[PDB]
Amino acid sequence: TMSLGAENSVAYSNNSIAIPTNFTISVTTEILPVSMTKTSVDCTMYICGD
Amino acid sequence: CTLKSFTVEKGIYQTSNFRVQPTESIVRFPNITNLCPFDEVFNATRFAS
Repeated sequence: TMSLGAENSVAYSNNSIAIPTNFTISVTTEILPVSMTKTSVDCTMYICGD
Repeated sequence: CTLKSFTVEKGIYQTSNFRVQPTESIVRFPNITNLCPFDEVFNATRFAS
């Protein structure tokens, strides 16, 4: 059975905050299609060949 | 004629397709071989009764 991820338990005290002390500059990537290949059929050749 | 309008706008329009029709026609068959013995059958002295 697949696991949905790790089981982390963040504290929820009445007066407690997590302030980061370091920075990490990450560079991700995303692939997005722009267009397809333009096609055009021959309605007189595909239907009737010679 | 491909568009029902005598005032064609500015642009490129796809008209009917063209097809180059052939001119000559060749019919090539395998080489002639394996002749029949009819040449020897119709040439003899005593054929049959």
